[PDB]
Order: sequence, then C-alpha cells, then structure tokens
Amino acid sequence: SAPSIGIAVILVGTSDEVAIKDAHEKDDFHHLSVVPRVELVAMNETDPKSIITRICDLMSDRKIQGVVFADDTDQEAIAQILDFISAQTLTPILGIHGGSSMIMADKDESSMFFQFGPSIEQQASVMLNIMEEYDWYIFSIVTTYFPGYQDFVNKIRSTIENSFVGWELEEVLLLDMSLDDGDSKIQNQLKKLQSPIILLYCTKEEATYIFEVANSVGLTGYGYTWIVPSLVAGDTDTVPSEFPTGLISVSYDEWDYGLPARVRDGIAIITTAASDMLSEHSFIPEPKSSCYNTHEKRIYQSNMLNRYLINVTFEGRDLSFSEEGYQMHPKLVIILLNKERKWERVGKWKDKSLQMK
Amino acid sequence: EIVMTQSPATLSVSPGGRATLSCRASQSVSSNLAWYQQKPGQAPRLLIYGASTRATGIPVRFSGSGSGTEFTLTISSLQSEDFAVYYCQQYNNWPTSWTFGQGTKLEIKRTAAAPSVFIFPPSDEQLKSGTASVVCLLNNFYPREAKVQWKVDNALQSGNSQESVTEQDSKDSTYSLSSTLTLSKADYEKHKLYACEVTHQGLSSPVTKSFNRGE
Amino acid sequence: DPKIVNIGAVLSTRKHEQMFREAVNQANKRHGSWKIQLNATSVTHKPNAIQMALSVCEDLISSQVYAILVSHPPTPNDHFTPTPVSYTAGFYRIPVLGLTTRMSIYSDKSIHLSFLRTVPPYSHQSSVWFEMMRVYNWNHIILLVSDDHEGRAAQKRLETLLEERESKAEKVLQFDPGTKNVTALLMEARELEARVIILSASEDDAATVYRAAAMLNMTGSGYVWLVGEREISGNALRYAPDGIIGLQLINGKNESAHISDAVGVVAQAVHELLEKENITDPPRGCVGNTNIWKTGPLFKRVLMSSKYADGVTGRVEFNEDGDRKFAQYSIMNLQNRKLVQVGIYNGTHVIPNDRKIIWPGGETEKPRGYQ
Repeated sequence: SAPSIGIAVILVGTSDEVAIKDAHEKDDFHHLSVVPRVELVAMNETDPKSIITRICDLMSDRKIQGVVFADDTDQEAIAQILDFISAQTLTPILGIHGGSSMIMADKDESSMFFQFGPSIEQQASVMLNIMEEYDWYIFSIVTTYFPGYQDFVNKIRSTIENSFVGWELEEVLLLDMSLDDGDSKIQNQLKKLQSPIILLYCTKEEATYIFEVANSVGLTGYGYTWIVPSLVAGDTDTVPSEFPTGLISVSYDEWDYGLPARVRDGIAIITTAASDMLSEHSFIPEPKSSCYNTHEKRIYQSNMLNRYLINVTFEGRDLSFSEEGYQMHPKLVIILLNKERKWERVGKWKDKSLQMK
Repeated sequence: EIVMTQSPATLSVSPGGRATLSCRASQSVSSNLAWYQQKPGQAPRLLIYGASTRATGIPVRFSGSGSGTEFTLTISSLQSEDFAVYYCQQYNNWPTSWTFGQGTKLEIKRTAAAPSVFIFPPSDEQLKSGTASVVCLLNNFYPREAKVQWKVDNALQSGNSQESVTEQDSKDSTYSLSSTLTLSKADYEKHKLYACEVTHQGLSSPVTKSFNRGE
Repeated sequence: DPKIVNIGAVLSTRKHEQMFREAVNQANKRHGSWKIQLNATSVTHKPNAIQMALSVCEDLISSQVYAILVSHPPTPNDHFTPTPVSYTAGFYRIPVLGLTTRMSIYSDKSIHLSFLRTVPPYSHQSSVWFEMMRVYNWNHIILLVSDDHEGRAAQKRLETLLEERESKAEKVLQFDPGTKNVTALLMEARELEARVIILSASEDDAATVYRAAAMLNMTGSGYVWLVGEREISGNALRYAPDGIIGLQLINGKNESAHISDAVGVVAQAVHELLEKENITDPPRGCVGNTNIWKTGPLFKRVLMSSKYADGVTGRVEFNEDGDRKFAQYSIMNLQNRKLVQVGIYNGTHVIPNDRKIIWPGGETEKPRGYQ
C-alpha cells in the first residue's frame, strides 16, 4: 500500500503505441509494493527546445520520479541533453533505444543517467576473444583522435601479457583525419602498413573517407581481413559501398531485443529499486514541482537511489549498471559481411562466454 | 605608384557583337579590381568587384578574370544600350593608395552616311554689336571623323574656328557637327567670300558651300 | 547589398556587452561592408541552468547566429557555467568560443564537439613543472594529485612527458576530493627518499593539505614544494609555508582583451569562409528545425587553423584540440607573506630573473631535494 511512484515513458520513435502499451504495465508486481503508474507520451520533435520544455511540463504535471527515453534517429546529441537535465533535476532517466543509447564518455558526477549498451573496453575484450578462438595471433592497430583510443590501446596492452598465448603486436598510429592538406601523409602512412590483422578505430563520417582513400590506394584486395567495432557498422540497412568483403564486427543485439521488452525491463528496474529502498528505509524522495527553480529544491539529497539503482536482478537476469553508467553485462552478437552487401549473424556472447556457429 | 592603363584608347563595334577590354596592371595587385559603366551625363554604376564577382542586379553577360596579371573582361551578347565609357578601379593599400583609371571610349559601328552641309550668314542683328559669326551645320553623318575647313577669300583660317559635336542619337546613332566662327565687324566687312569645305568618307567629293556678303 | 551575418555573445556585465558591441563595430570597419556586414546580438547570464539553455535556444532561433562567445558570471562557480550553451548550440554543431574558463573537461572534444578556447586549461601548466624541474636539477619528485577529472589530466600529461625522457616519479598519491582529514598520505610521503612535492588540487583541499603538512615537521629546510595557480589564490594563501613556488597566467582576467581577440578571430574566419561555394544558412528557428547544419564542421575546420596576426594578448594560435597553444606564465615565490615575481615562462623555456628566491625554512642556498 505504497502507491504513486511516477514513471513517464517518453516516445519519439513513432512505433506502435498500443503494442508497447500492452506490455508497459501488464504484469502485476506482487513481490514489490510500488504499484507504479505509466504515461505514454508521443512526440515528433527532437529539438532541445521541445525536450526540455516537455520534460519540465511533465514534471510539473504530477510528481514524476523517473523517465525512460526512446528514439529513432541516430543523433548523438540527445544523450548529452538528457544527462544535463538529469543532473540539474535529480529525477533519474534511462535511455533504451535510438539516439539516447550511444555511450557517453563520462557523465556529470552528480547525475543519474543510465544507458543501454557496451563500453569501449568490453568491445575490445570480446573482439580479442573472437580473435583468440581461431588463432589469428598477429595483429596491428591504427587509431585517430577519438574517445577511448588511449583506453582502446591500453585495454589491448593490459590483456596482451596476462595470458600465456603469444600475441605479437606491431605498429601503432596516432594520426587524425582533421588535418588540412595532409592527404599525402595519410596516403604514405596507410601504404606503409602491411600487417596481417588490423583493428581499426574510426567513425562513419570519417570512416567513409578512410575507406575511400584505402580503396583508392589499393590496400584492400585479399589479405586485409579488417576487424571493426560496433560504431563502424553504423546502420545495418545502409552501406557506404566501400566495405571490403570479409569485414567482421560485433554489435549490440538490435534484432531479437524488441522495444516492448526494453520498455518493460526499464519500468521493472526503476520500480524494483524504488520498492526495495521503500521497504528498507521506509521513505521515498519527492522533488518539488518546479523545473526551473531547483536551486533551492536540492535540500533532500537523492544519492540513495544512485547507490540502490545499480544492483538489481529479476527474472533471473543481472541488470547491474556501473559507475560510468553502461550496462556492464550486455548481450552482444557477431555479424559477417558476405559477397552480397549485407550482414549475417553468426553467434552470441553472454556472461563472458562465446557460442558461435 | 600604380599608374592605371587600358587598351585600346577607343573601340567601335557593330551591334550584336562581343567586346574585350584589358586594364593593364602596373604592379602586383592581389585580386582587387572593379569595372564601371557610365552613360554620358550620368553617374557610373558598379559591375564587378574582386575582379571575379558580378555586382548585384546586373545582367549575366559581363564577366572577367585575373589574379594579378593583366585583368581582362569579356562581354558577350551585347545590345544597343551598351558601348559606354568603361573604367577600371583598384584597391591594394586601401584606404590610402586609391589609384583611379582613365576610361576607354566606346562607339557603335554603322554604315557611312552622307552629311548634310548647310551654311548660315549673320542675321544683320549680331553685326550691330560689332561681332559677326558664321555657322556651318553638318547633320546625320557617320563616322564622326570628318574634316571641316574654312575658306575666307580662298585663304586658310586657323585660331578662330569652334566645333561642337553632339552625342550619338538614340534612333539612328548619327553624328552632328557645327562650325562657328568669331570675327570682328571690321574684319568681317573686309572680305566677301566665305566658304565651308566639308570632307567625309561617305562623300565621293568634298562639299563646299559659299556665300557672298550682302547677297 | 551586403548579407548581414550576425554573431552572438552570452557574456555578462552589461558594460562588457556594450564593449563587445563596440568591438564588433570596429571589426567590420577594418574589412569593409560591401559584401559582409556582421551584426551583434548580446544577452546576459541567468541564475539557474535551465532558463539559460532556453534563452540561448531563443536567441539562436531569433538571430540565426554563426558563432557564440561565452564568458564567466560575477558569482564564481566557473565550471558548469558554459555547460548549457555548449550542449544547446552544439546540438546543431555551431562553433562556441570560451573566453575565460580553464576547466579541463572541455578539452575532451567528443562531449562538446564544438568548443574553442582562448586560455589554456588547468592541465597545461604541468609542462612548466617539467621545464623548471629540468632547469633546477631535481629528478626525484612526488606527485600528490587529487581524484577527479582535473587531477587525472595533469597526472597523465606529466607522466607522458616524464616517460618520454626515460625517467619516472617516485610515487603518485591520490586523495579523495572534499576530504577533511589527510595524514596517512602525508606520512607515506614523509618516509621516502624524495623531497620535491608537486600539488594539484582545489583551494580548499590545498588548505587542508597545507595545514596537515604544517602540523608535522614537513615544511622544514630541505622540503622544496611546488604548486600551480589555484593553490595560491583564495583561502589557501594565508595557510601557506614560506617559499612555496607557484605560477599564474599573465592575462586571465582582463575580459576586454579576450573579447577583442575572439571578435577579431571570428571576423577573420567569417570573411575567409565565404570565398567558397555550396554553403547553407544556419537553422533559424529552434523549435521547428531538427537536423545538423550542413556546413558546420567546415566552419570549425577553417576556424581552428587561423593564426591571428597581432592581438592585445599576443599571437592567437590553436592547439590541435582547441585550446590556446603557446601561452605565457609568471613564477612567484611567497616571501614574507607577500608574493613576489621571479622568472618567467616564455612558452618554450624559462628565463630566470635577478630577484633572489628564499627556499622553505630560509636557506637561500639551493636544496638538492634528495637524501
């Protein structure tokens, strides 16, 4: 008998509302006494003017304690706005799909913004795990000025010596694509490389040009079995048309994890954390109904939720987040590019175990 | 320090044809030039700035080029309202150098037309004041380059002849020339034969009109 | 005839807004206004951090600005001040220039994606420590950095600079921020063979560390310290042992100079960019538009490679991350409770002065910093 816990389900992807309405609150959580409320909101605008105003008006509507956010564009600047608004207003929000699911480097240290997806280190770990399985020991790395490149090579170097298997790394690059009139230098550098296995680190806006110059020079024929992270693939349905055949990469599960499941488990995690804290400490935080005037509304700190939202399990799943806010235990799948310009699934990775076909 | 020079001094072209004018660069002007178009009696207008960009509200016929080496323009598909005085403007060390150009003269080509030669003696009223003037009129001749000589008693006259040339007409693009003399009453009455000799390309032979005083 | 290209500014202190307007009016006088006549549009800071974002969105909509200048408010807290501006007018990827902020989170050009700075961050002073270390012949230093995004950048920069010379630091301690009792770390640094101590922390934590070290006999005769700029100014000035060597940016508060320099740089970039076809106007309307500026990254690429000829603060280059390469510093020593300047850091080397230096505990003779 502890009702009125406020969660708002913001929808921007314009998917079937009734399909996800049928799964938002269909179940009855008899173990946890929160009996939550949901309120589906459908929008068509992704401007920061409408996002902030809409969230503030919703907070002024009726005392909402959380928000789950969805999207359909590949915008990389909605996560930042969400993190900032969650920092200023202590309501914790989670991003489950689309533009609000791209991992941000480091959130505001006072913010509560938990996303869905893997970090950079985990991608490198699984990428090296597939490489070890088929014994492609020799490798080389090329990188640019992008996040985690230092962390990428540091994770590569940290696990290169803790295993008895004899990795033999050679060559490292630091050149970035932002140079002006430096195409001759980049061409000479890429012509220099002749290593068997190469692991790239670049993004589609620059990866298009990188692939174009690599194909133009001619270092793309057979022996160039590239290995790329998820962000190189971008969107499966769209191809930049360079994409040398034999490309392998690992991407977050986007086919067998539908939107209703994500909405259901986000509501479940918020409700479980809130109900556990309510059962233990016998009180629940409640922010004021003023979005703008939160300067004096931070009298009651809400770090207890931040320490109680990162360790939650239900239905035999571990949904534990981390300090930086990533999933910390995702489900990743591996795909392959065949002769026809399309991707095909091969295997699944879960709980540090690789099961391929 | 940078003397602005163009070529040629004058240019005559037929209707429906192109024209090319080059404004010589006396030094290394980086990219700055400006060509102006002015009709007689009117203020000029802007056509090009930066030696490559057309002015706003201008027809697209005009164009030019040059990055420091003898900037030149190329006008095509010309019409009758063209053929005005065209200047060139530079600005390298602005706002302190500001060397101007000269401005070539443009004319419209036309077939030769025989001038109409007329003479006019004093009307007997100007001679009362003690001065007499003789007016020789040329009407509707092309080109304007014609030679007019005054024969007073079969003697060459110089230092007392004034000539006025009208601008090209808007209908037939013709030229008009008027010769005016200024002599004293005593000198006027000392001679009886006054002749106006006109030489033109459109005339097979020179035309001379003569009259006698008091006749 | 000319197409007006108005640029914005969110600087405070209205007199500074009039100064910025005069600066832009002088800026468009030198070049000319037959093709480009850039306007001005200012606004003042607001207390809370949401109305600031709403107002910057409003003026972005109302003026379709090309670049935004952001400065510090008159109520310190200059860490989260240009946070809403960068997020809001970087969603559309339009450049933003920071005039005074020195925090090191903005150098990460992936969370902001458009942020140029006219002052080097707090982590660019570590090179001064390395150069003065080399000059004075100390080679057994101890780091005492904090645990945050601010101390980690400084420790990373100093560690890379040290490893490049085939050297190493004796230890790298790390105290949690906002602590009111640190004695175990001080003792751990106390029993060792290293005397040079290097600090990097906020002024409050610097005061606590100074108090802890003064309680012990650690500010003795051969314990030469080394600090930065934030550990000399404020509450930490009066709680300081004699002979504490520190730095200070030479021009980091004259906002007039920074306003003039930013206006000049932006004007040069704008007049340089339009000599190029296939451009698009910025997205006027913050409530209807949802897309990236087409020529957005191109403007940043042409801005981040402009060498301003001569300014009041000197040459204005741009390191290949967007923060004010080649800056100057001033070195001071806390003599008799009144700081006196000694030496200077010309950006490449260190030029010693004629004024003598008093090491900790008197001892005008130099200490070797070893045992």
